[PDB]
Amino acid sequence: RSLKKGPFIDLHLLKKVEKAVESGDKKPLRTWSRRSTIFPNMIGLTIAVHNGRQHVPVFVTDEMVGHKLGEFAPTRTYR
Amino acid sequence: QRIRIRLKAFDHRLIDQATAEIVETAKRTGAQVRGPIPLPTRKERFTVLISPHVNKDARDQYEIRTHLRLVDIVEPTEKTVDALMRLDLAAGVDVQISL
Amino acid sequence: NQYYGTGRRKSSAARVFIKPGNGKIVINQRSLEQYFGRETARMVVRQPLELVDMVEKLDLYITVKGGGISGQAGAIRHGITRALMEYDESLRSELRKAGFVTRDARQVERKKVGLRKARRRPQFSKR
Amino acid sequence: AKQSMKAREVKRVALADKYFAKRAELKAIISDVNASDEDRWNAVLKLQTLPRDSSPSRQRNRCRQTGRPHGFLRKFGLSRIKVREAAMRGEIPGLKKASW
Amino acid sequence: ARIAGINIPDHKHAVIALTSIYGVGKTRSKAILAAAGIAEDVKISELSEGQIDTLRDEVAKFVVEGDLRREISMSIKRLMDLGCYRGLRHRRGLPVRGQRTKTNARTRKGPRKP
Amino acid sequence: PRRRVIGQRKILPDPKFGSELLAKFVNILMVDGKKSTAESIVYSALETLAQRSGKSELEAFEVALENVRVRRNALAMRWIVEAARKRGDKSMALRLANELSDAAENK
RNA sequence: CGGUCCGGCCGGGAACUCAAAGGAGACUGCCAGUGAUAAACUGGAGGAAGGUGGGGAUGACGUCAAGUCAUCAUGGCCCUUACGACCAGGGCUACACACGUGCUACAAUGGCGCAUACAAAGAGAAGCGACCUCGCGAGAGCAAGCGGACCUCAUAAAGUGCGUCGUAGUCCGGAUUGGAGUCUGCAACUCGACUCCAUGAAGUCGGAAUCGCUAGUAAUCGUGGAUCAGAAUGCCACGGUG
Ligand SMILES: [Mg+2]
Ligand SMILES: [Mg+2]
Ligand SMILES: [Mg+2]
Ligand SMILES: [Mg+2]
Ligand SMILES: [Mg+2]
Ligand SMILES: [Mg+2]
Ligand SMILES: [Mg+2]
Repeated sequence: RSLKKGPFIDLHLLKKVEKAVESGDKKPLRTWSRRSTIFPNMIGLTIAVHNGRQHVPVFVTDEMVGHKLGEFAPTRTYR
Repeated sequence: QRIRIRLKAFDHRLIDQATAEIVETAKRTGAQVRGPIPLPTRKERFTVLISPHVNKDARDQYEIRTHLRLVDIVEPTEKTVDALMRLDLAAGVDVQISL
Repeated sequence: NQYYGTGRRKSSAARVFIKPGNGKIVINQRSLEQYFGRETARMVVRQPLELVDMVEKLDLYITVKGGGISGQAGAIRHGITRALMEYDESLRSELRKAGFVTRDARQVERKKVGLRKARRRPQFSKR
Repeated sequence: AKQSMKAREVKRVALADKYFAKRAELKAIISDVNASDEDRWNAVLKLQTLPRDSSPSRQRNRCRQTGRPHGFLRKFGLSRIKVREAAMRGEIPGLKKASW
Repeated sequence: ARIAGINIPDHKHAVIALTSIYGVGKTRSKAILAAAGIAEDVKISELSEGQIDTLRDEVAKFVVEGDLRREISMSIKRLMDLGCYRGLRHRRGLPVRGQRTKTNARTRKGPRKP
Repeated sequence: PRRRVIGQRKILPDPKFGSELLAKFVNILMVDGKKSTAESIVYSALETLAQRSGKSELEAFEVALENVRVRRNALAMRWIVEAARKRGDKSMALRLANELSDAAENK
């Protein structure tokens, strides 16, 4: 979908990656960036992805690299 | 050299009034002009709704006619240039000069 | 001596240049068989030169712009009839009888408001 | 529309010529240059810190007299309703009902 | 004539008969016949066994069999076992890439029943 | 039609044969305004009827026309073309040639 | 007509096509028959056009509690640290169904491949963007011309010529899905367009019912524009065949 010259990631979430790797793993990180591309330096962390009203924690897995964080947060409740 | 005057206006009966005043002045002062040529009129067409609500079928049909006139002057005689450059023309006529 | 006649159609425009003596047809620097892909379009220009006999008797030098297959062919057919009336001036009674000198002025009907086409209305419900 | 909605549109245009007129124009070229900085131009990350409302895609062309966002015309800068009212009273030169 | 693609092609022209293999369309069949040197309008008659096994060598570069069925399937298994949003669309028989689900979703949903 | 009683339009005849009746026959088979492909089928069908199914091409069509009989000629030509499309042969020129062969021998 | 590097391209030519300012021309004007000698109708000539030539604008009094408190007129009161305002994300695009409106189909009047001919009308400066080069391609890079009868979008498509498939769920039809990409834009997960590869649903002409249309119409073929950063099977226009 996106062009190959640079996978997109927000600046506020990229700063949250830097402190989490150095200072060790923490509580699940609340964010709103549903459009960021998962990089390999995030594997192991838990990021709470906002889905419209709440935050769902997503345990990052090795095969999640390349996809979006919005692909792990259902936006509507179905019954 | 050669100077040309591109004339454009919204009215067809008004664009030839300002055109004839230039050509008659040019022939009187001794200039060589190959007449005025009728260029094709670029007419726009506007079709918009008349109602702000339902009954889509009733509409309005507008147009804007922009006629074009070109006068080619062969010789840059100083008597020709000084008269034509500050003529009193109609307000609805836009002039374009190529020196 | 040149003999000229203007014939046109919907969006075509054809000139006709007559010169005395050949069976030559040159359309847009091409031949009659080369330019016309349709066999019907080859024969509709032969229709005005049917009552008046041409075999190898007069040149025709024609060009045409705009239109299509039969739009150009109808433009040539009108242009030849005005050239023969220029050529002889007594042939008119045969040309009025054929019906070829009448300019077909059936232009396209405009696309109307509220309809997808000139007369075709979008589909209608009873109730 | 509402007066608060048109105040948003003036706020977007005032930031558009401010930020994204010349600065984002440079940052788009640096990402586009094939000759130099094929890997580490980093102009995209600097574009992220800029405010969003300078974007030309976010602004909405609306009627200058009423504020209607629907039926805009770039010829007059007005909505389709106000084109009729100026034409019937002779406020727009040359605009009249057509027939063809 | 039996290829590594064990299913037997019909006795017709070459570019049509290679289409019967799962994973070889019309364009890829043009690429095999151009790389081999066989004309596209040649039937299975006079297509000798020295010309069949050189088509086996060209098709050997691509995985086109039930082995291709599992790799399309396990790629979807990567989505469904991960728990992603796109993995949920395949499990419930729903369209994935943005098609509407009000009406006209009859391919994904299956035949209608009130 | 209630008050407006007018005639019917008189189209130009067949350019190849000079036949007024054959010009209305090609317009029935013509779909989407494709005159060039419609007359190509009809000319190819009648040459099958002429060369291998009986000479006098203009008279051979009339014998097939006579058995299935302005409107009487119009309903006759329409029944030939519509029945030719629902056949088992390969092309439209071959199907309409067999229909004129059957209509000449009234079957 | 001279000039050939075969291009109106360059001297030129002002003829013609085209371009648009004005005017002529169709007015039952003329003839014959019918009709109460009337209006009118019928027939014919002339004429490019003949009986309101073709099309548009042009829509009475009234019917629809139709549309506009958002063109305004007549507003009066409520909310007012909120019924207001700012921002992030989501939703307007959901999904067991129903209804109306469209597109592409179910094919040899066709599919595909090669060669190739003919449009009209528009749009273009924070724009249209050629040439050259690269990629199967969507495009990318380089870079003229052009506020435009100059330049660009832009090679119109059906058609034509040959070859092929041979009546079948097919070289029909393209849905859906996977993988790999392009472009727009802070940003294409929810929810963009397009291209490449692969997959090849239903469908073999459609019940009761129901719609459009009396001629350049129907049918069909493509093109352009408005909206628009981008996003048309909708809508507005334009022609081709007929
Ligand atoms: Mg926008
Ligand atoms: Mg295959
Ligand atoms: Mg009511
Ligand atoms: Mg009321
Ligand atoms: Mg207000
Ligand atoms: Mg197909
Ligand atoms: Mg009627």
